[PDB]
Amino acid sequence: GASKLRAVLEKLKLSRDDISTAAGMVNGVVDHLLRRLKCDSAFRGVGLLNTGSYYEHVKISAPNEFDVMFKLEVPRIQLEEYSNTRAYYFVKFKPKENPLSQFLEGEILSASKMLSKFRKIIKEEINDIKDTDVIMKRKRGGSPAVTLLISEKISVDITLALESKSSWPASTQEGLRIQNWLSAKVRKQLRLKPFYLVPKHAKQEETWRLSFSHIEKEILNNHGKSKTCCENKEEKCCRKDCLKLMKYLLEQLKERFKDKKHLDKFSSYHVKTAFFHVCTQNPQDSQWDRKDLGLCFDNCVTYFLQCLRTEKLENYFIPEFNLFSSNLIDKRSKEFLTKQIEYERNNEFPVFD
DNA sequence: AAATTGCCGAAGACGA
DNA sequence: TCGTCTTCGGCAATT
Ligand SMILES: [Zn+2]
Repeated sequence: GASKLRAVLEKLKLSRDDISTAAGMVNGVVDHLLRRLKCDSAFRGVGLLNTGSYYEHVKISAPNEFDVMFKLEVPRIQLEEYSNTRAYYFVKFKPKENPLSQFLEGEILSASKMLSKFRKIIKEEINDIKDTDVIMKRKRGGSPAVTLLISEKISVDITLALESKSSWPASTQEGLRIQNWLSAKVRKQLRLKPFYLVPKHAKQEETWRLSFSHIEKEILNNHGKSKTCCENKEEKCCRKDCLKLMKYLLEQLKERFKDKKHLDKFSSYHVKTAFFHVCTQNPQDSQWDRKDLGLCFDNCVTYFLQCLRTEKLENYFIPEFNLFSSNLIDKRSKEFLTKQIEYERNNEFPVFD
């Protein structure tokens, strides 16, 4: 119900004072790390790309989780697709002229060699600061590479990335289906921007996975079919509101069933990816009228349920990369989430209060 | 030679 | 329903 849902969105609004505090802590530590990394021959060309919910303005409840990408401008990359996985590649170069040659294993760029020096440099620099601790972010395949905890309150996931300015790989050719929503001219402009490669095992070599975090952020902050969508109060859509509610639904279910582990692998990236597909299905701003919040939220819920039931959630940029494949998420986990979402919807989402 | 810096203003919280 | 205030993405000017 649009009124229950509005009340939920109000309780989810971030406090401006907390934003100021958290951003001050995060920026101070991040600036410290970039300064250090720029002094190193290997990470000379590093730069900051802020990613994810906080910088997309769909962070809910508290600004206590930040995603950060340290991207390296590298000479022209030559990619070799790993197996036929569409998203995972070996990185080669087209060595005297490049500072990453210390990480070559033959012609192949070693993600783990690069990750190891990156983590070592950050871990040493984090001891040089106070109220900040490193954790080597589990496996994660390598991305994020490290997780910082600042004064036991704010988490910073740091991802190492390579920036390529070459044309996007062929597996993206049919992705980013925004032509009838954001326009063909905007799709052409986005695909002229760089793409990123982050260190990531495929189910286990020296592979990198394609990343488009910067495009996802650009779409979210310029998200209407109308150029003026959300710029003035009389043209406010409920797109970001629906994404926030989807994220809260998943977060609340993962907390509710934290002792059962079925929901551990579902992520905000899944919810955001599904949301972009609903945007492609509903391209007009009038299909996201603020008066229709309950209806629009239900489109998001329904599409997400169809993804779970069919075990199919395409990466928005790489359509043959299935985020919900059996290899990645057990059927029983998808089944359990379906059951709980259907229950919640049938009972006016008790998990929201 | 090329990485750093300061400024702009849109986005979004918030109080009258 | 407004003005106000703070943060962040981009880049010319700076160094
Ligand atoms: Zn809008």
